[PDB]
Amino acid sequence: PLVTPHTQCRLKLLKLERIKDYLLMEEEFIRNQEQMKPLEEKQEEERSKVDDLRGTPMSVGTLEEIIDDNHAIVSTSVGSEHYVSILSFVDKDLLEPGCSVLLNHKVHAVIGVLMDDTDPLVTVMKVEKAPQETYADIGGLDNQIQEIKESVELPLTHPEYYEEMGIKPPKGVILYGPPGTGKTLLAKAVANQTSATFLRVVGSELIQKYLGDGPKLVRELFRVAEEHAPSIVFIDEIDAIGTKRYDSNSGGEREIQRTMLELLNQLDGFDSRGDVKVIMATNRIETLDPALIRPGRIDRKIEFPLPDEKTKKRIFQIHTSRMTLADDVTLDDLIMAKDDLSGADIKAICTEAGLMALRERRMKVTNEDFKKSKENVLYKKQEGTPEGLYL
Amino acid sequence: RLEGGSGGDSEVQRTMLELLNQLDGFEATKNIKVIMATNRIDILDSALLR
Amino acid sequence: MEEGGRDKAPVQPQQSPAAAPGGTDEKPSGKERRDAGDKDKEQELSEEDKQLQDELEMLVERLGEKDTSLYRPALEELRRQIRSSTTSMTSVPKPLKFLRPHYGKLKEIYENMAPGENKRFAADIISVLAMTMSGERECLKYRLVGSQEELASWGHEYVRHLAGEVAKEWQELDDAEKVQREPLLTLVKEIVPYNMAHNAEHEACDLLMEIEQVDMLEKDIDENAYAKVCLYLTSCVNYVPEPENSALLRCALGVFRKFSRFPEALRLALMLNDMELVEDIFTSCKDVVVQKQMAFMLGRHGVFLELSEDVEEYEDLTEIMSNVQLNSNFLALARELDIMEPKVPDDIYKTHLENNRFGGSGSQVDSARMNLASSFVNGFVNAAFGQDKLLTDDGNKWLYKNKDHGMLSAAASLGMILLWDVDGGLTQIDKYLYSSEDYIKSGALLACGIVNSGVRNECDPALALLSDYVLHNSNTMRLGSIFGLGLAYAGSNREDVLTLLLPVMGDSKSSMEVAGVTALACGMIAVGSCNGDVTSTILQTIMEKSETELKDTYARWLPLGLGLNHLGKGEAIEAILAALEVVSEPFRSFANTLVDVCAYAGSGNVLKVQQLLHICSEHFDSKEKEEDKDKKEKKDKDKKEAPADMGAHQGVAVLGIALIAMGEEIGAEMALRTFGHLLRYGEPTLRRAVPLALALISVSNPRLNILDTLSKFSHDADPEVSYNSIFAMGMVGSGTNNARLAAMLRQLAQYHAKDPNNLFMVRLAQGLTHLGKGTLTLCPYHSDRQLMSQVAVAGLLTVLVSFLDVRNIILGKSHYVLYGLVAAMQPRMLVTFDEELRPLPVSVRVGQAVDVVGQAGKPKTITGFQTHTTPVLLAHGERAELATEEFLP
Amino acid sequence: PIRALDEGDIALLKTYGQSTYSRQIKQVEDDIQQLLKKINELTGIKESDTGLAPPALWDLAADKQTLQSEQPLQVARCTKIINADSEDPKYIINVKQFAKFVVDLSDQVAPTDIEEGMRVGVDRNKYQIHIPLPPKIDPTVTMMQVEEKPDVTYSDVGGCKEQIEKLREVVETPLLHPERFVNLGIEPPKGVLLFGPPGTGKTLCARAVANRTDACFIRVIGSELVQKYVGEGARMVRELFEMARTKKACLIFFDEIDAIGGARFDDGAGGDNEVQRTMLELINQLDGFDPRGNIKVLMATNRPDTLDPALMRPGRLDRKIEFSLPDLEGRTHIFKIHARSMSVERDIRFELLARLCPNSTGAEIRSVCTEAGMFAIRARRKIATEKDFLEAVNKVIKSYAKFSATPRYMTYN
Amino acid sequence: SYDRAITVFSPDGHLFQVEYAQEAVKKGSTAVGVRGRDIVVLGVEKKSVAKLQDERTVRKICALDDNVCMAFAGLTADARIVINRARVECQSHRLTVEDPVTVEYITRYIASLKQRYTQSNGRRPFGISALIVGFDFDGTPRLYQTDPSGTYHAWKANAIGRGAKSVREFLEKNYTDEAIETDDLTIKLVIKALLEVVQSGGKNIELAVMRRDQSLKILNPEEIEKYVAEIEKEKEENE
Ligand SMILES: Nc1ncnc2c1ncn2[C@@H]1O[C@H](COP(=O)(O)OP(=O)(O)OP(=O)(O)O)[C@@H](O)[C@H]1O
Ligand SMILES: Nc1ncnc2c1ncn2[C@@H]1O[C@H](COP(=O)(O)OP(=O)(O)OP(=O)(O)O)[C@@H](O)[C@H]1O
Ligand SMILES: [Mg+2]
Ligand SMILES: [Mg+2]
Repeated sequence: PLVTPHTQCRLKLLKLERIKDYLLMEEEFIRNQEQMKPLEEKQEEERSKVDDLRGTPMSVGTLEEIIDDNHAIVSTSVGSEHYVSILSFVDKDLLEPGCSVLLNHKVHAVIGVLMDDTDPLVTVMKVEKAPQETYADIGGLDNQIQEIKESVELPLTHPEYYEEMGIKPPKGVILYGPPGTGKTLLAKAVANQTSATFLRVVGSELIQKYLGDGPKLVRELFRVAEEHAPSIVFIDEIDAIGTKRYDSNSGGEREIQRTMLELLNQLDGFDSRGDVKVIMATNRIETLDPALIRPGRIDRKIEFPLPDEKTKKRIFQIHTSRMTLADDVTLDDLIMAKDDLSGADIKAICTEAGLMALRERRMKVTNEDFKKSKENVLYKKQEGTPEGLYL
Repeated sequence: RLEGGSGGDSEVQRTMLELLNQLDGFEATKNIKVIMATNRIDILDSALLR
Repeated sequence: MEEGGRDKAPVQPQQSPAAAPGGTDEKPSGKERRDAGDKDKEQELSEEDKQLQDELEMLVERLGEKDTSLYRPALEELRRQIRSSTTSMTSVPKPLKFLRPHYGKLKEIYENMAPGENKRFAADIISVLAMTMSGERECLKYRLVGSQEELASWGHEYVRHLAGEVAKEWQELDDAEKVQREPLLTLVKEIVPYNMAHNAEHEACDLLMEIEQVDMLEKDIDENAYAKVCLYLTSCVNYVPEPENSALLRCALGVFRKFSRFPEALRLALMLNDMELVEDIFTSCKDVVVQKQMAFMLGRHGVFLELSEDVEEYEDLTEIMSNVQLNSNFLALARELDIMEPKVPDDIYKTHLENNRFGGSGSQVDSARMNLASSFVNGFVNAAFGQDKLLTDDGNKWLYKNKDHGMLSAAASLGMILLWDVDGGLTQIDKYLYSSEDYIKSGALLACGIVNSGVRNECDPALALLSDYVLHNSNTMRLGSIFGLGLAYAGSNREDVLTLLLPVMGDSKSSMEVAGVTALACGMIAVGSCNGDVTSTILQTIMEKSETELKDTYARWLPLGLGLNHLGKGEAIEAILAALEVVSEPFRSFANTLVDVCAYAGSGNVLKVQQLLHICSEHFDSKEKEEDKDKKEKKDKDKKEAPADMGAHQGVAVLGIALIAMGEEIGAEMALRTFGHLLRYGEPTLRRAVPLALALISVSNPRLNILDTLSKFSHDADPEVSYNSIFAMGMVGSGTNNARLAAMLRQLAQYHAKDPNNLFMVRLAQGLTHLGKGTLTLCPYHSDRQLMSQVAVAGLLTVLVSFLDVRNIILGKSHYVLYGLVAAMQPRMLVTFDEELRPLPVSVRVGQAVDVVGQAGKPKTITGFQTHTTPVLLAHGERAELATEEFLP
Repeated sequence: PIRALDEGDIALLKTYGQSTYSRQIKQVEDDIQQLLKKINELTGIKESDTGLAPPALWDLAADKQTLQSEQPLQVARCTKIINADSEDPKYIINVKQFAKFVVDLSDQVAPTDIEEGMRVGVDRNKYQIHIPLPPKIDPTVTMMQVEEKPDVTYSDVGGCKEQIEKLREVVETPLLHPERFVNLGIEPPKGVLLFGPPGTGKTLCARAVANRTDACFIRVIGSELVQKYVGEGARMVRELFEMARTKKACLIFFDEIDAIGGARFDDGAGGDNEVQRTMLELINQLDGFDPRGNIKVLMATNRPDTLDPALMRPGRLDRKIEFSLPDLEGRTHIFKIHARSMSVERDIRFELLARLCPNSTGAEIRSVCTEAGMFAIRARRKIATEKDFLEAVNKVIKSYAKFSATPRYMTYN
Repeated sequence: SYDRAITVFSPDGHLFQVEYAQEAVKKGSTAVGVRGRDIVVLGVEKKSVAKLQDERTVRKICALDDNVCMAFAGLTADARIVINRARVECQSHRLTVEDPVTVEYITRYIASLKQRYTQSNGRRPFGISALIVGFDFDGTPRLYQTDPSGTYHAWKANAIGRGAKSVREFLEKNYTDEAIETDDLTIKLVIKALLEVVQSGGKNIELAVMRRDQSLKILNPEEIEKYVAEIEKEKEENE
């Protein structure tokens, strides 16, 4: 992530060709690795007959009980239960009733044991790519940047400060405020610069219709996070997961309400938690369940207000990084004159003014682009609130 | 987004939050464009109008 | 689509150049005046860079391309003025008249005759007219001429001054970030004759500006971070005179032309050392120019400042040599007893207290080889004045109890207790010296070289350890006497005691470990001349190693001093010297990869890195040259630790996947010493990737291979929270990972991270990036650990006192003459700023705020405020001078 | 009158401004991302190795014995027996998934141990009984028998000197002195509900009695009772209330019984039907015919209003212990619990801190104790001062509890 | 939850409908005021003329009696009732007791009239806050303030309206214990205080002073422009 000239300079032509040099050599070295292998023994006769000892259509079974005389009991998908033996090379030390095993068809015998057993709905929510830029991307939020770093990055990088006072770091963080402020950016910048793994949850993702399929996916969600790295979990748009826990008349409302009541249990209920951090985000905060807002579950409440006349300069500066800017413009024209508008408004102004230059056959962008752009973006919010009663 | 209680609707919002997020979530999409067309400008929600 | 009605320019400049063949002949006025009316108007519709779409420039050539093909050549009677009207008007649209094979024909309109002073109609326009087109000429057209035929025709002759005025024009129009476009122009034009381009561009820059020097100045050294061998040879000496001739910032000479010492010429920086002795005004920049000249990148400068001004202007030499060294001892004496440290912490051993209740009871460990590691509760914590009377009683009993190699080891630990000392360091040894034993005196008098290491004053050039050496008829008196004095005089390149200790090589007394460390002792001294050392080593090498096919005591020690005597030059003559000198059998051609890449400390020479892979890649090699592919991988570890992190991410990407993943003896035995050589800072990417292959011990091999990778997993200094890994692996490492072999090792790894509180700079990077070797003192240890049987007998000479080039730590002191000032310094996560808006904010981590001797840390360019001007060298370097000035109200 | 695009004017744009390095820098970035892919499929080192033992021990088995245990070994199934008839086998056997057969015994059996309701190994071809089995134990109650001590002493539940006193009477005292109840002529209650505001200490009292129990203790995961299949959740209730009768005096802790049924209604003809069957099965094995004897039930909820009056009846839930907020003497004891194990100044007072938390819980008090040390890491300290706690009270409470009453305060002094 | 009544209490003892009346004060234009040695001064901001109206009917500064002033915030309707009522009491006091009316007596009337106006249901309280400045009580300069709860209170320098928290924090670091004599210096303190306006247009400041012996002296936008010039003269010392 070092393309730091950020412009059409020969350094970025030199830097990226260095990256081309190392990856081509990494290709050619592993190309030589699968090339110059004159070693063939292929099992030394042991695993080769074993791979022929097991059946070729390997099937999947489920343990019920363990009769340890090398003759145990299993269960199939339909529930057909078979007094099968243990055809060998399996240590009887990691097989428990519930752990799924590997079976045959002709004799149904236990050949291996199936590992990791993840239902392929939680593996979709496992992020592999760092999407965007680092903390230097966003346009100045440094009082609240230092807050989230105290609970996520700093306890993982340097947990020597906390043992000197015996204080565990905070676990839950709420991001709340008006829309268009930077909630989704602050999660993506953390997921960029991190060392542990990352999990994203899009709102109504853990909602199904089979009346028990809802809460069952939540158990496997925290199970995967606990079994893997000391990592964090980002669950966004939790306004569709909690509203004050009232009792009413609809029957599909309860399997909604029950799944959202056992997330409470997995979070800060019985004995332990592990090193799992949870980051949650909404637009509205007052319509939430007060059982989730209490400390023990969430220890940080972070406001994201609409910007000022000072850090707004940093918003216009970053979104006008790589565009040809004519020297006629003043950034403080649109900032000081109008004092209401979000950070997502400013990105729309910079894109619209660039479209106005091609609209009148230009490359550079003058003040007259921003005069028409600041109009056209802002005409989507209504006229006003009350007449001159107050003075 | 109305209130809770036995009023408004949750499930209308449950679908709406996914529309609110598959184009603006953790993963930004490319080469997919949406067109929305309706009257009654002031009564659709101020989270997809941003 | 509102076309039509206002298409004036797609009609009348569609007709009048179409009527130009209708009015060239039989119309002498319409040939000229309509051309001039075409020329100025097409010139006028391009000068505003606020209409890129030109109503002529992509409207006329739809017929005008076939017109110009019949107007410029086919006229054949071109006048003196009509060529200045045709070529001035028709060389403008030719980048967009023509497609991507324009690159051979930017000349069939232009170079018929370049009309006059082409910037006359291209001055105020930035690059739309011809300046992009000028770069298109210097890209392809000049390079095919200047590939072998630089001295050539009009494509070089006028093109020189044509590129001269264009390079002036980049810093003329707007003076924007197109300043850096001039090195984009100067280096593409005549890549190898860059200096022939730069010599005109040096003098042009000298008269260009004195404020718009510095960002182009750092643009050069960013391009000089990696290049070809000849480009790094060329643009670094072009870099030298710009703070010498244009400006006189000039305190960036000494270390930032140590950049240019080894590549261009050793005497050239000595002529720049002469240029240091020219600009002697007045003291403050002069002081900190010569602060680095002793113990920051090299020593050996104490012979050139005893000339005719020996009062205070040349009496800084001994002050540089040992007094500011002793003022640095006054850091560890005064300031570092103040911050943290009483005389004996002695309690990282006591931090193993909670283990005795973890699982019932304790007091089960009684291994005698743990008592080797018991010396490092006293040994490592007592560096920088951890002086101990009767706190060495754990040493004093175990010295007089057993363990002859530990009698040498506990005696060698006394030199680490009194380090950087000349005042009373020998007096501490003398009471613990007279025991009349082989092992006691050979460890203590080797430690005497450690005490006066970095001093290089008159302590014992041949006084003590030469008299220790001539006592030999026997064991380590023969060995341990030559090692300490070459360790003490490693910073020097003195010839005399090298010739005193050359008959150690010429004795042919066949003690093998003595001759091996003899190559290591002479290797630490010199890096340049004295080819007779290369002669002396290979004589006994051909005598001894030819009549054997055996252990690496031959191989790990004897070619290594050859590589240390020829370290750090990418000339590739040293490979022609060494490899054609030891043309021999392949177990002696193990030494082929040593002196090849020891001259290749750090640069971008990726063509070497592929021959560092492709020759001996895998082959599966049934137990014949497996040492050579480890040592070929050993030389992959350097040439990676100083392109400044550009290849470090690529190094951890390749060596994590390729070897430890799809390897064999190369990966699962040896390929973790990269991480024990790449960085010593620590970060949880590689610090957690090593216990992926360590918590999985993979015990089927001789597991001390993987437990060697345990050992220098803790080869990261600057103490951390890594105690969680080592103590928990020490808990599984007591019973399992048996304590007979590595109970010394895990606590060697445990006790080395908290060596002192401070003094962790062992990482070969000073100022910003320069080496300061350094390398000659560390690299013997990672060459030593190949692999086993030196955990017991022979490597105990090495494993304690191998690397001893720690230079101090911290950039907190002020030294304004009385040394009373503290500062207001402001420490931050390091710079990222390369080219952005002026001025550029240097760093990003504003939270930490100290005044005085606080820490260095991994990426810290610590700045200061309160208008003290910090004027000294404006880089940093831990002995700032800090004058005072406030003329801004 | 605004139109500015025509295919010739497209060729104006991508030649003006850095024609040298535009594609020259771009395709280098393009093919390296192609090369990010082409390394990955060239590696292909996924390696999901599992099932295999260390390959130094099974060598004796997979020489001939594995081939000897293919054809002579049997793939026999297990079943259940209804009954038998005299002078003959006449064995009537079901599967509950397959059909019901009437089969013969084999030669390798003793005809005595073919008792009714017994799991037996059954042939695949002629379906003869070969091997009788031990009875089935329920697999998921074994998963939720805790077998583990969470470490919370009663000295950490400060502010609740009387709520523990009520809870000590029901759980601990009949299990250690079952005399004074009989020797006076009373019976202890058998069901205790816990209700009140969240974060008040519901889980702590349940976590602390799991420490000092000396008895069978069963945590019950609440949403395991809700299943996908019809009637499956009601069968899970039964197996729980059978094995409790086997051993003596086992403790069962439910938690958040709001989820497993709160109200019984039917107006839209449907809804939470399967939840009601599991919930009513819980009732009839709580009271009814066959009283349970020595089974103590603990429940805890945050929303006690929305529960069924069938559970509100005493005889099922007998003691209503509620948790309130500690007045002042409770909170001053709570600060001394959560701040004794941290580096503080040894001269500060805590009663001034307990003033400024008027309506607060035990969770909110601990959040102040953790936050005050976080201010010490904002500065560079290793001990907490008085103003560290005073800023922490404004950070936790006053940043969310009041914003109009603090600046415009002048109605009260 | 429970507010919707001025007679009910919260479970933690509050009157939210009284507290909501102070929220209506924060929609008003800011007005500051200090006392000095002899000359008291108060200024208002945010004139914002709208090109088509007469500006002598939008006045925010009035006089109750000959030696007492008034500046307010909130909404314009409720201020007109309080002003017109207070003119009667400061005139009927003079009839019953032949003294002039002190500045302390008229503030207790405004607070007590707003007091009983809060107690009874079906009586919406006044959503205004006022500044009473008068150097009337025997040559002594004083200034008080009010509150919609009905609590009269005395400051030495005051700020109200939309943005009072910045100005009140500004004056604490600016009001010197050195008494601002040479009263144009004290007037320049207010113009420096009103320089932190919501937009600071310069020509939107209506300062009104009183030299404690004459009547009210409304400043013109030529004398006030001279004081804005000398504020930029002292600002030239930053370079
Ligand atoms: N402080 C900021 N600096 C720079 N860019 C910003 C900032 N705030 C918002 N943006 C812009 O806003 C976009 C991100 O939207 P944001 O993170 O505000 O969504 P959100 O808060 O999740 O909105 P919603 O709550 O409606 O889902 C980015 O494209 C970014 O360019
Ligand atoms: N009386 C108390 N004394 C000491 N600490 C307390 C007390 N009450 C609560 N705490 C602290 O508050 C934290 C959270 O309390 P807990 O979650 O047990 O409350 P709860 O009532 O069980 O919550 P819920 O009703 O949501 O289940 C506990 O970890 C405990 O440290
Ligand atoms: Mg969002
Ligand atoms: Mg609880």
